[PDB]
Amino acid sequence: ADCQGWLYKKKEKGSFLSNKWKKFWVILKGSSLYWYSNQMAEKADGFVNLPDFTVERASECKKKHAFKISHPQIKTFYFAAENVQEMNVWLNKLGSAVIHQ
Repeated sequence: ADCQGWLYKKKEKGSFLSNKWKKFWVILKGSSLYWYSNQMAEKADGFVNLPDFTVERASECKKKHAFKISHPQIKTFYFAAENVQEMNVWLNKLGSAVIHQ
């Protein structure tokens, strides 16, 4: 794995003003991102292939330390870390993972 850690994920269609987000164990491997219910689950709850996604800070969310990943044919996802240091690692690693030949 290129990165792993706990992240909150905003419910689909949920208000930017809500702080009720579910916490997942998240793994980045190459250009794919996976979210699991906990650290022992064999099968993830979801995944996305990152080529051509954009990655940005999301200060429009009330939840602190939030960021946005988006693609026009797939989906827009909002995640948040517990603190700025962890957020910065994710921004570092995801920005590399969306680039391709």
